[PDB]
Amino acid sequence: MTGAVCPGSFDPVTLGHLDVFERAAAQFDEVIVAVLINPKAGMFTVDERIEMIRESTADLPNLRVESGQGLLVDFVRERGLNAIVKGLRTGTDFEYELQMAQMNKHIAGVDTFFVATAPAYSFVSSSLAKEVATYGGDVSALLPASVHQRLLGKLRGQ
Amino acid sequence: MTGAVCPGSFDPVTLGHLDVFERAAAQFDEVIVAVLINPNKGMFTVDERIEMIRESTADLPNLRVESGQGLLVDFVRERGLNAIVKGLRTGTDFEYELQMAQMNKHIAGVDTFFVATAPAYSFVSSSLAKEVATYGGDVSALLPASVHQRLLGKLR
Amino acid sequence: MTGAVCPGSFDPVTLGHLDVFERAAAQFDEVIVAVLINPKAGMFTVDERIEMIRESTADLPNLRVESGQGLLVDFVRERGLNAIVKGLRTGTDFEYELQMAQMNKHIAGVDTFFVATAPAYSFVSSSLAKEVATYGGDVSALLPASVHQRLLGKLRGQ
Amino acid sequence: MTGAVCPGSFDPVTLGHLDVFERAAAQFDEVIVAVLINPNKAGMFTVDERIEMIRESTADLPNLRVESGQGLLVDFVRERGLNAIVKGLRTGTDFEYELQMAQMNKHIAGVDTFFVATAPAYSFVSSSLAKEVATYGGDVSALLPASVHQRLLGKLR
Amino acid sequence: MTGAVCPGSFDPVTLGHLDVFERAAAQFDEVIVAVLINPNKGMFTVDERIEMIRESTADLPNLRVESGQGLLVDFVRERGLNAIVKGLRTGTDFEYELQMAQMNKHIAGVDTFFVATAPAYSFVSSSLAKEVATYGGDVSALLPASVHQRLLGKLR
Amino acid sequence: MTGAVCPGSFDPVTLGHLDVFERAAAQFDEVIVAVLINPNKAGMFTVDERIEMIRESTADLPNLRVESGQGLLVDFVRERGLNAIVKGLRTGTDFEYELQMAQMNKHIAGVDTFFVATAPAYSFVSSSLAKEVATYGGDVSALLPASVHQRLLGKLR
Ligand SMILES: Cc1ccc2oc(=O)cc(O)c2c1
Ligand SMILES: Cc1ccc2oc(=O)cc(O)c2c1
Ligand SMILES: Cc1ccc2oc(=O)cc(O)c2c1
Ligand SMILES: Cc1ccc2oc(=O)cc(O)c2c1
Repeated sequence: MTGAVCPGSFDPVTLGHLDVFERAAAQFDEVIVAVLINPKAGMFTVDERIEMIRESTADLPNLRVESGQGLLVDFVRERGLNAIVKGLRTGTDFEYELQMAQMNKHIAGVDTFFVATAPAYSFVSSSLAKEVATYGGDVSALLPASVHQRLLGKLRGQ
Repeated sequence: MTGAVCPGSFDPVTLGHLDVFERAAAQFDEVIVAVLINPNKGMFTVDERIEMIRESTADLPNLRVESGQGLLVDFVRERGLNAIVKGLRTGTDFEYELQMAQMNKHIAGVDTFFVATAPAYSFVSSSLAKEVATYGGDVSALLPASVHQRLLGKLR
Repeated sequence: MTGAVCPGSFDPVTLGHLDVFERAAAQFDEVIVAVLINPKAGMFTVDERIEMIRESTADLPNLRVESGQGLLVDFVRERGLNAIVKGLRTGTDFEYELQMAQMNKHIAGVDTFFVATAPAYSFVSSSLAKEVATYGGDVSALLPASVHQRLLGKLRGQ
Repeated sequence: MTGAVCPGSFDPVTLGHLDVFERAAAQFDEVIVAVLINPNKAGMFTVDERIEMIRESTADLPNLRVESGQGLLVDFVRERGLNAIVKGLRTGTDFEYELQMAQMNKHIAGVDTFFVATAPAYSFVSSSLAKEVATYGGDVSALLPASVHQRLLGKLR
Repeated sequence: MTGAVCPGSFDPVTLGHLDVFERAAAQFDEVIVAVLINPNKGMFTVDERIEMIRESTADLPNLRVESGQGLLVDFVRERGLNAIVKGLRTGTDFEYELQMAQMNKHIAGVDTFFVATAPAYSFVSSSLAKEVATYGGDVSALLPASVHQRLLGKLR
Repeated sequence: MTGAVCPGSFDPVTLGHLDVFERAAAQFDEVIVAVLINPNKAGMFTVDERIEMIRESTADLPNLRVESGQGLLVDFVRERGLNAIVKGLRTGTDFEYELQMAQMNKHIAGVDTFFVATAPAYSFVSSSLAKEVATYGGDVSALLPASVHQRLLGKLR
């Protein structure tokens, strides 16, 4: 009965995120992707972000996607789990991630496992992908095909 | 007669800060905790922050608490000192602290000494403590008792 | 059927290592502690290192201890697994750990999950503990009680 | 026909930036300083002021020119027939963010990024920290070119 | 006429090194790869290392390969240049590279430009490649073809 | 009666070390430079040579003295009735290892460690890199005190 939670805002989900989802799903019996509700409203609504993740994780039967707000550790514990799996990329503020991990262990006994994303997906972030795409750069190799079309949709209607 | 200034916003003071204050007070004849007034906007007023620090440092007779505005090195030099003691924790932007230390030495001849807080208090920050408490997380092991009491009152 | 391998030389095992073992054992169905055979001979023989780990992990029923040499990924794969759990402490060469993790994923498809050890055990390493103990410093709070007595035994016979 | 672009907001240019400009000009046939403007956020100096301050402090570098732009840096670079960026490193540089941007810029446009550490003397100055210190009266005159220092004090007063 | 030196032991040259050589050769009129002779002890001789690099850089007409001993900045200045191009990868000790760059500028006026290797080649190093291959791991995607062939021969 | 210990192997002392000594002496009533010796590995200079080179370059600091030792630094500190260490930071410092040692030293002996960044001008010198550069003829004379430079060249020849 093992399980982990993969948290983020995923605005939008990238192949970097998907890589981490896949590895978590391969090593734990159950995975929950936790989508942050946090009113800065990004580019996509929470429902849009959930849909894009669900579309991209259809081949992962033991993964589900749910939104949450408030403490991540509450999200995790209320589902009977006590592990978080967090991806590392180029540009990750790792010191802040370590601070949060130690706090989350202290207040709720939740462990955090870090995994580095694949080199190919190591320089994409949701923010940098949006920025580049806004100015006409090609990020199609860095996002799930579906996500990519939706992004083009939000820009070419702004 | 030696001396150092321990600067910060302390909104609120944490056990991480207190550990650093204690070590400064043990190693310098005089310590001044400098509480930043930033009119560009916290949870506690400057007077409340000063009072919380005084409560937590009651056993440190050579330490005093004062508010300050503007350039830290002016605050330091105006009190006849030229040393700053700054704590390090998990999540400290140390490269930025180093930049500021080298700047502060250049513009005023003020030295900065860094000390790592104890491992037990190394992941608390004023910001993260407030964030956790807001959502009902228990940070009472990470703050002085009087601070935790006031924090609950501000949220309730 | 989940599982992970916790690698190291463990010369000797510390409470930092034990903390990581406990977390791995709490989140995976099966854990193997892999003790490196690598002729620099340390302070303890491989058998001594294994014994000290077994003594300290008696309350972890799903953990076992085995020695290995050669590629870690071969050790992992030959046991039907493809995950490593590695602890982080103060003084960990994380950049080198990241390099090895990406190489190990490339050559064998093995994932590496990193977890930070508890703040209390974050400044102990096998090397620093031996060094301090050699010169008469008290490291009793940083090592399993058994390990501590064995260490005193190897120094007070040198 | 070698060449590189040295990008930044230069609000204002510092001696740390000039050090990097000088090194780039010594090592590439032509250097273009790219003054990158966010049309949605004003800084302290206007684009013409920024360019004037850079020109005045680079008059001894005959193979360097200064131009403004916005949008993608790699478009600015490729439109001038170049494909190299030279970026300085200082104390407080977010190097991981720079690396992320360098890898992204290579991926989307094939443009290379070369990093060079600025001289130790100029390694703790940044435009933002210089402005902050000067705002409260601190002496930053040794860290900025003459073309900048009193213009800065003028803005603040 | 611009130019730079790309230094290393290259024991053996990797695709990480080659990526950096290619970028240097694209941006400078002349590039010299400087192969370190260290009489304090590798797997390949200097002649073998030079030959492996030449095979891998056959398409780069403005790049040449030479061995060198002693101070890198002397090697650079003796060839009428004053720039070094050094690659960064995962596991690079960048603080030490920065120290050496500042030293090299101080003692000889030589600039050092750093470039990150491509993500695909970012975790290979000569040392880790040899270590993995010794135990039968497949690093053929990380080395030039001719290099991988020789490596197998040295181990067998 | 404040005081601190400044530890190192000082083989040889550099201007980066002297900068730190000077700052410690300006901020503590007494400073002891601790020349820590490994009885199992000789360096370039003998302990008496190391101490002589430090004394000659610190003659203007009346509240500083120099002593050698071995074993645990915290024992050296506590035997002099002190409980503070002042350690310099430079480019290339393994800061994580220093932090590990500082936390261990607090744990086992209650001794505090204060870190200070050395001046930018002296931030890239280390004893080992100075020796390596000088070995192959590079000019390190601006990075070492006069008490050191020609003694170093003497050892190498
Ligand atoms: C409840 C919840 C869900 C997702 C989250 O994702 C994050 O990246 C950070 C959070 O604090 C978080 C919290
Ligand atoms: C005048 C004053 C007082 C306290 C401070 O505290 C800080 O953390 C940063 C400052 O610049 C500062 C300045
Ligand atoms: C086969 C084996 C076992 C344990 C190990 O432990 C390590 O820390 C590093 C290794 O490469 C390793 C390899
Ligand atoms: C003369 C020479 C040639 C190649 C080198 O390569 C290096 O990686 C470091 C050196 O100091 C060096 C020196």
